[PDB]
Amino acid sequence: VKVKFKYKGEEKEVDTSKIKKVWRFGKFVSFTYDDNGKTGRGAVSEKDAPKELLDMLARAEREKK
DNA sequence: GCGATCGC
DNA sequence: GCGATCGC
Repeated sequence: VKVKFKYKGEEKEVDTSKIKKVWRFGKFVSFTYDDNGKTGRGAVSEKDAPKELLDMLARAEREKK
C-alpha cells in the first residue's frame, strides 16, 4: 500500500513495506521508514491515513514493550 | 509542546 | 546522554 504524505511541504510517497515504526502523535500518525539505508520520517494526519497504516499502528501499539 | 524514534 | 526530527 502506498502512503502519500507531505515532507516539508513537498509530496512524498512511501510503501507500507518500507515503514518501520508507527505511532500516534497528537493529530498525526508519525512513522519512520527505510529510505535506501537511511531513516526517513514522515507524518500524515490521522483522518487522512489509509487503512493499512492504521492497521500497522494498531499492531505497533498492542506490542510496544 | 505533543510521542516516539533515532542520530550522534 | 542528549537533543533533533517529523507538522503545527
